Amino acid sequence: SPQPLEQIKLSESQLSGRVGMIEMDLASGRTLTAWRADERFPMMSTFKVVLCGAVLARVDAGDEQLERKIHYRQQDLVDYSPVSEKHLADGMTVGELCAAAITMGDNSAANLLLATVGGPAGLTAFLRQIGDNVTRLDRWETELNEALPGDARDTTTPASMAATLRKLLTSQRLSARSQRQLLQWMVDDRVAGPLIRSVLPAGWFIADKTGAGERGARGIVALLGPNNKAERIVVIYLRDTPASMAERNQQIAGIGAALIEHWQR
Ligand SMILES: OC[C@H]1O[C@H](O[C@H]2[C@H](O)[C@@H](O)[C@H](OCCCCCCC3CCCCC3)O[C@@H]2CO)[C@H](O)[C@@H](O)[C@@H]1O
Ligand SMILES: *C(=O)/C=C\N[C@@H](C(=O)O)[C@](C)(Cn1ccnn1)[SH](=O)=O
Repeated sequence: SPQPLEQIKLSESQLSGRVGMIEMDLASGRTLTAWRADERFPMMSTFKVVLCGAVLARVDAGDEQLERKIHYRQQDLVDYSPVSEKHLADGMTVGELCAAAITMGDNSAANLLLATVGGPAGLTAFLRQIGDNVTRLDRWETELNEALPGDARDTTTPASMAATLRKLLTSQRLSARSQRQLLQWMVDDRVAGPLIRSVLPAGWFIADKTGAGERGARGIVALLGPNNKAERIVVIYLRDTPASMAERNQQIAGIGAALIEHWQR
């Protein structure tokens, strides 16, 4: 494979869409690769990691418990709720909801959690409170995945998202236990995690949260690194491409391949 930046470019050429990407050292925040890092991209499902970071902040403050069981109704369900639809009789704990939202892509679980943090406005306020002055959530699932051209709603920038994820996972804004919990949820992704490992060379660590939207919107926020260590944060977003899901998946994987083949930078 070619150099990371050259592959990113090749991907835009092949997809006819915009690619946004940041490769950052998790421990220090050193930015290695940055492409359209300050441009807006729909967060799609990747917003759920930030969402649960806000939930954990409430837990740390004593205003929430991961054990707290929430009982909801069928009318509360939205499109795609593989886990939540199975618990209309017994409910789900806040912690279970975060696991379902992040590891299983459960949309209703996400909306329930979003309500606990003050909705889209509440999560955005949380982002502002941790120093992210760019990322914004405006809608709920599943409308937040609309990805209309030129629409600033429900967007982030590669640079903002990488910085925010790093803050949540390592800046000690969240308690030690909470940082560990957020990390384990990403490690436990059941949607793309297993597939990625199946194609990663031996020795490479992966933790992630992926997302998809309309007009070819696609994205992934991940932790990657050799020697089984979460060495770097890698954020990749795609938008405005008419390509098949398969090809969009292939292009993102291709960027990953370039990073893997040219890691020491
Ligand atoms: O010399 C480097 C490596 O080259 C290949 O590894 C290939 C692998 O066979 C392929 O499956 C993967 O595609 C990428 C697989 C992962 C896709 C998702 C990666 C994510 C990570 C998080 C951010 C977005 C990308 O590329 C690598 C690098 O060429 C060899 O098979 C392996 O023996 C060797 O160690
Ligand atoms: C967030 O994850 C956005 C989309 N996820 C879908 C996808 O990746 O294509 C899923 C198939 C879940 N979804 C309507 C989302 N109808 N199913 S999954 O792979 O997360």
